[PDB]
Amino acid sequence: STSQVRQNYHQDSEAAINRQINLELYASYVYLSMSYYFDRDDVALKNFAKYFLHQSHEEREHAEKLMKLQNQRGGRIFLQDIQKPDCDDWESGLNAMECALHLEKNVNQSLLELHKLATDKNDPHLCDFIETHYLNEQVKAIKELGDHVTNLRKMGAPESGLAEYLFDKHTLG
Amino acid sequence: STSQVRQNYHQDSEAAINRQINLELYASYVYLSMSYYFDRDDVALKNFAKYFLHQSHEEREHAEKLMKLQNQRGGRIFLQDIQKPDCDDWESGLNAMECALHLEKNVNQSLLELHKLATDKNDPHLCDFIETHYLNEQVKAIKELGDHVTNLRKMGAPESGLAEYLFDKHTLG
Amino acid sequence: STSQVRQNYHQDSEAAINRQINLELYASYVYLSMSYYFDRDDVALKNFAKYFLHQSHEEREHAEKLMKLQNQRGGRIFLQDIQKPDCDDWESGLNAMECALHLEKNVNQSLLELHKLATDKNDPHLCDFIETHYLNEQVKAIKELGDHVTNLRKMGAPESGLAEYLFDKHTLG
Amino acid sequence: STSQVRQNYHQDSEAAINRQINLELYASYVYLSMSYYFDRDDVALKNFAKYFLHQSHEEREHAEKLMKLQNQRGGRIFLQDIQKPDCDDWESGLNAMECALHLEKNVNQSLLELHKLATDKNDPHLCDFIETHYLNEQVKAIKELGDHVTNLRKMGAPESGLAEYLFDKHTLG
Amino acid sequence: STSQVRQNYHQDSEAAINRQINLELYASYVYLSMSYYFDRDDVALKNFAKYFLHQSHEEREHAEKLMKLQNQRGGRIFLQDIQKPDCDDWESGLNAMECALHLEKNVNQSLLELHKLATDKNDPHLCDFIETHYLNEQVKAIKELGDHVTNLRKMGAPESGLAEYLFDKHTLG
Amino acid sequence: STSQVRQNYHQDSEAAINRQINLELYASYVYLSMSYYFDRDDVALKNFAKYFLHQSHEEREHAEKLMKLQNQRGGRIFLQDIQKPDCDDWESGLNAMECALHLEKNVNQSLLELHKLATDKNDPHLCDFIETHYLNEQVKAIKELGDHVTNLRKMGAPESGLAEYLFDKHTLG
Ligand SMILES: [Mg+2]
Ligand SMILES: [Mg+2]
Ligand code: NA
Ligand code: NA
Ligand code: NA
Ligand code: NA
Ligand code: NA
Ligand code: NA
Repeated sequence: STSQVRQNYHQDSEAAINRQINLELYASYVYLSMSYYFDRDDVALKNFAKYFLHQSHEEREHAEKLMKLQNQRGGRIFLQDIQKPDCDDWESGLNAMECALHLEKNVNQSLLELHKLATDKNDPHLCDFIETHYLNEQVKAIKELGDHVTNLRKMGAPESGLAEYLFDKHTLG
Repeated sequence: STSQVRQNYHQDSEAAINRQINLELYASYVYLSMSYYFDRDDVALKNFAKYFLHQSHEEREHAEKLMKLQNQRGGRIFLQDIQKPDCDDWESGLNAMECALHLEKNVNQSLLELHKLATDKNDPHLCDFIETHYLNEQVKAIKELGDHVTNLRKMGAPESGLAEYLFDKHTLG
Repeated sequence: STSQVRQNYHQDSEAAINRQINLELYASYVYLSMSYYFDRDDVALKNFAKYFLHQSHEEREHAEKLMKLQNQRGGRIFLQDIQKPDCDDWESGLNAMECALHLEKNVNQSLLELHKLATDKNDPHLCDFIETHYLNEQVKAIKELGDHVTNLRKMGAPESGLAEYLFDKHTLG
Repeated sequence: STSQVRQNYHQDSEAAINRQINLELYASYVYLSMSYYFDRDDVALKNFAKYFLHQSHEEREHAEKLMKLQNQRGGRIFLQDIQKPDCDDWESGLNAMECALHLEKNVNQSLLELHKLATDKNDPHLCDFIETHYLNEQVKAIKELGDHVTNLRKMGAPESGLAEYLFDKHTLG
Repeated sequence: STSQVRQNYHQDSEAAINRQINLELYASYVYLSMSYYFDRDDVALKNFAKYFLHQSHEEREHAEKLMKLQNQRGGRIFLQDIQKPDCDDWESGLNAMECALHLEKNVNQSLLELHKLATDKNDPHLCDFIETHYLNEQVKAIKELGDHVTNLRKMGAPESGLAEYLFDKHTLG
Repeated sequence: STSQVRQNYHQDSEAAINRQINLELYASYVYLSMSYYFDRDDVALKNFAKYFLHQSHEEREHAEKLMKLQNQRGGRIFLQDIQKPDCDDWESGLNAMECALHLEKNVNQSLLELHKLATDKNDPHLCDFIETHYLNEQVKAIKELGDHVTNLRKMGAPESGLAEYLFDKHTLG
């Protein structure tokens, strides 16, 4: 039953990787929803839409890299349903950025727990995989989203549609 | 409540588009599963894996184009859960190709029903959208998959692992 | 007696590095033997030979990088005899690939023990050296060898000399 | 009070980063002093001066990267006075190189303690930041300085002004 | 005791140069603090940050040129502690620009006193050094900062976060 | 049992080739030891290290060419243990060069005996292989090492660390 390549790869780590794959696919779907919200004719913030579509594709890439990891270690991928995002209508550029920040922090928390598990199972390859490919990416993403939220708020979002317009132009464009 | 851009776009068409979006996202996820099945160390068919990953990304592109359509017409996207694929283990190159063929034919059937609905609602824009972007693509995909299945079977798949090996090299590589 | 550069470098880590150097040199020599086995006129698999010669040189590079590490930390290299490989005749492409897989897993196990020792001695530089330069390399090498073994077996190696011939051409060539 | 981006970043780590920033700025200032010592008309070792000025600028870069880290994690930078270096007159090329070696080892010790703290607080992002950007840099710097000191001593520094002259020309030039 | 190169270089001028070196290093450190204030996630004015970092590096260059002068004339550099800046939190883009203006005017006043001293000691080389490299630079810097402050105030800084946002984009970007 | 390609290739020649392969691998390992001796922080002669590493790789190439010969003639390679070098610490640039000279002369003596054996067995292919690829190489290597030893001695090695320093720079650099 054991893969010929498997070495020092605990069942708990394999299961946690499968959960992280699902979470990354979920994040990609959340960002897809946000993108096309901003593509609505009654929202019409093209650069918000582009920003979130880029994030969606990046999240898909993260999921695929985890799947590649799983196969590299000799674990077996078990996919689950990708739940629909919590919202259909993201209300505003600022609200979407705040939800993105919350999402990225949740993903980061899951990654930190994954690292803790790897450490407990003395899986240095897994630990360094997470460190190299995920944790700094997450820190950067959180910092960027926080900067965006700060700017929107200082500009007067979401009540100032001019605020969101100019942010779309000058920051995201 | 009605979008300022909406014109000659029936509620039934909007709902059918939302269903097609979900179906395309589902197909993308199926192909993703197949790709990483072939990436397993105990399967190890790199070009099968590449082929199905390409298909996965293409299906995502199809879904996004439908979302763009929905917004263009002034309908509203409502996302649903993306169900996990029917299999974790796709058994063989031939079996995966046959399942892909079945999937593509199901997608085609859904597209044909969408066209029929558009026609019944006298929505020529929608009809020609489907015709231009989807129906021929589907016909081509089905023909290609049928050709692949035919070749694998004639070569002796799935019992001839040499068969699948050489198909991976010479057709998909 | 203590090197002017030495800092946070335990005697046990220094000794373990010397053992790893010997192991890497041993692996290089094993791969050299395999390469020239496939260079025999009665075996005559040029691409197997090339593959294993490449691996031999890579293993030498790994050993030299460990020697460089040893000097960087202010430890002292102590070389030992390089034992001859366990076989003169590697029997088949498949058998050689399986022995290579076993060898790479043994090297990986030694690296994991080295990492555990470094961690126990709170030597983060050493830990990250191992993580960055060795562990992922090992995981990749094991995955690649497992893929090769899987393909050869599915093709019908080692009884199908046609199998090995075509693998030599299409995978290793 | 808590930054919107802050996650898994302990107050003790934040304080330790602020201390490391100060230490890096101090090291930059030490190297600046050494550089301009060698720029004196009665010392006149241009390549020593260039070497230490380069080191000064590199140390400033290290400090700024730590400040960037601090902001990325949502900690707050608190700057302190930069103490003047211990010497105005560095006596000789050899003496300056030895003091540089001592300084680099002190910086390394502080980094190791920072890593230990990060580990104790289960801050893998911080650990890997230190590992990736600082620890190997330090090991290299210490090895290089030790090599320089060894060469100067073997050449006959500091009594052989010819020794320092030729080292300036051939190693540092 | 007297340097072989020293000619027409009064002890008072040497001491005043040492004081100016310290002041330039202090200004560099002030600008560094301001830069990383604007790098905070809750401030998030990237172009303010870049502007002040550039100023910090320029101030370092000014200090190093004074050190070079000191050695050229045969004076001896005596470094002092670099005091921490007066603020940790610079409150706003406008407030930081006003503090920068005040700082630059203080530096200018010190330079003017240095010139007066040089003149009194009949040190035309020193006078022209100051004139050529420092005084016009200061005048320009003060004029630029005054222009910035004027614009921010007219735009509605610091209460209009939109004001600072657009200034960051259009003037400093 | 006899290889299909074997012609005019005596068992004694085959055995002597296997011994020469081992000797070449041994020489490679000796040079590797010397290289990393000079890489020590307390020796720190980078160009000595580079010179000996180059020699190590060249010796490995010689061994591989002999293995290729063995297979070309239809003999069978039998590898033996590679003994560790006689020294861990090579004491000085001059001492290492003298040991290298002794080693190269021993290798040359073995080659001359190999040629004599080939001649006695009327194996002109083997004789000319040795002549073309090995004997002149050896003569050159011995002459070069003798020149190096002569220069070091005249310069005052090994007591003059300046001597070795300048030789490292000007001859080996
Ligand atoms: Mg074929
Ligand atoms: Mg790491
Ligand atoms: Na992600
Ligand atoms: Na499709
Ligand atoms: Na290795
Ligand atoms: Na540093
Ligand atoms: Na200045
Ligand atoms: Na040789």
